[PDB]
Amino acid sequence: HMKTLADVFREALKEKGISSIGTLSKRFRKSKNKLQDIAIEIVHGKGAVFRVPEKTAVAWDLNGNRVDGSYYAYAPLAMREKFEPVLTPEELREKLPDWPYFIIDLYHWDKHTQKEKGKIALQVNQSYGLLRDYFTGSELAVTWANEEFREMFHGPLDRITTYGGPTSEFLKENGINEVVLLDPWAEEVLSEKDFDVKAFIIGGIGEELESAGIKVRRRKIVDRINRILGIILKMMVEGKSMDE
Repeated sequence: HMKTLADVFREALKEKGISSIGTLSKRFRKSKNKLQDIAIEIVHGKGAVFRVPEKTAVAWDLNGNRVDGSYYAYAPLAMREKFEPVLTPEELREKLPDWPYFIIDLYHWDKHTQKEKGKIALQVNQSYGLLRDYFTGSELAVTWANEEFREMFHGPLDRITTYGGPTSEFLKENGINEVVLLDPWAEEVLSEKDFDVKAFIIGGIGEELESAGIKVRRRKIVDRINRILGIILKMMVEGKSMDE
């Protein structure tokens, strides 16, 4: 039921009458979802879709299938002054739906060993990788972000949401008064009825939030932060039951 970035990008292209798109930067070789990867570059301001004077050597239709070349192609903004812009970073941003935040809370960080800190940092990087395959990647939010985590984290800090303060203040800054807290000892299993909530806390407390005025839905999954997230995204986006 929930749209992906590629769905939003496809519908934006279809709305403008564009049936296939090529690329001028060779940075998309070995790509599972071409439209998702193109949309990611655009939504982060790296380039746009342009009309080009000559047909590309190859293109992909709106289903991602390789077709003959197109008169429309992605290019970086470093090649902007030449061609007609057709789908800009600004146009695509305005069509994004209000996707939920996925929060990794880093209070308790200084309580882990150095090996466990490394495992956490890797899992947060893998969680960003998942979210940039479905949404923009900016839905990943790390609260209580410290410099040690930033040194250990090897992903793009400019694309994930990082917050120096507590989870409750991050939520209040963003007008979120109700969250799902992934808890393995919760009595209620996560279900489709929980997918209207605007934030999911997937890593890292519940009492802390509730004393701060946040409604907390304790929900369990039937482990690694990125595994948890991947299960949630398959439920929300692909409509799959938890058995997947």
